[PDB]
Amino acid sequence: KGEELFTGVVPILVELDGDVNGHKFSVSGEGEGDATYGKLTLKFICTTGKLPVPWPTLVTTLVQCFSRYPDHMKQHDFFKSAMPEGYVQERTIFFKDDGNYKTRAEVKFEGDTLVNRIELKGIDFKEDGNILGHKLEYNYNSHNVYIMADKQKNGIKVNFKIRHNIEDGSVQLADHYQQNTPIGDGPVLLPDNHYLSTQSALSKDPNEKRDHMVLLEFVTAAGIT
Amino acid sequence: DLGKKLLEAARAGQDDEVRILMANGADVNAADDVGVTPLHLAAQRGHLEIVEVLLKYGADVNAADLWGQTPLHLAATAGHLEIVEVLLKNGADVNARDNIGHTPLHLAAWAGHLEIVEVLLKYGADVNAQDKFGKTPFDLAIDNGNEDIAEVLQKAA
Repeated sequence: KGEELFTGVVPILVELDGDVNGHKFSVSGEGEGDATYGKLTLKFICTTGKLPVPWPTLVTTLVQCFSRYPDHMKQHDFFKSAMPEGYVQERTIFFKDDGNYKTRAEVKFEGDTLVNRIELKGIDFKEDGNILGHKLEYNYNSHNVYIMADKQKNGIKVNFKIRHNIEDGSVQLADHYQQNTPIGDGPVLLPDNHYLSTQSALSKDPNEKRDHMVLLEFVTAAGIT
Repeated sequence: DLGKKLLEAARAGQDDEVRILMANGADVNAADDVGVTPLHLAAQRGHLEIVEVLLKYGADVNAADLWGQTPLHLAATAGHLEIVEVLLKNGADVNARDNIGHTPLHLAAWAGHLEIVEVLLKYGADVNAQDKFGKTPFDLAIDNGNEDIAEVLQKAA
């Protein structure tokens, strides 16, 4: 029944309060999602000036309930089944040879709007490194997001590695550990092992003067026959 | 004032209200802060009569939002066959690329709309076009198990 809420275009708002190596900042996001096509059309602005980290590093943190689950896989859609009460999303993110992010968020309907409210805490970053040094190219790769059931917590465990392009041709890995748990006490669909396939494109609004990110992204579930 | 009403009428599918607004001087090429036009919204939601009215008043058929999407991208995605035809007859760029490098043929083949794939091909859709992640419409057809579409694309190269 939670899946019924995603039959069409849903408006989306994202709010993030971030702290990285002392530098505090906030990002606000606006746009739409349509799970029929696994599609997100969003725009993000830093509402506290210059963003202290590169935009690509915040993507994963800034709504997997909008992933396209094909017909023969809808049994395995935890994110939608947790709706509208929602779910808690928690991550630890380890940047190879560098600092780490930890994040907690709630994803739920506030009205007819699906909202993602985020707290991010970053520690142990090099000031001359790829992150705080801003040596990441402004784009994004495609990834495989691996999902497991977690009956213990009545939720899911999810794992993956983000590949960040570095301006000198090398790559910076970001190792993602995450778990999701229902906020409501209703039942939820616990899935067999599978993954999400992700595609994103980063771009710039020509008429936007604030530090910002335009994000188009497509996600589909897979790995079950 | 007028532009905002037109976007809303077009989104809601209110053909009669759209005709009045145009007659009362509304900007046919009005655009919100993310670059979306009334023709975008009509085309996306399948409102044929509104699409035809907007085009008659000189709507930019190839207008692109911030995500690089044109009305043709959206109609081909949603499976609105007649609107896709109208857009192409009215000069729509058949091989326009959104910010992921999707062409209308990519989206139609992905979303499973066979008849639209055939219209796009009929109007010269580039079968060998690659999106930002190297995927061809054929690649997207097999990824999503649309074998009929994968076949027609195969015999079109």
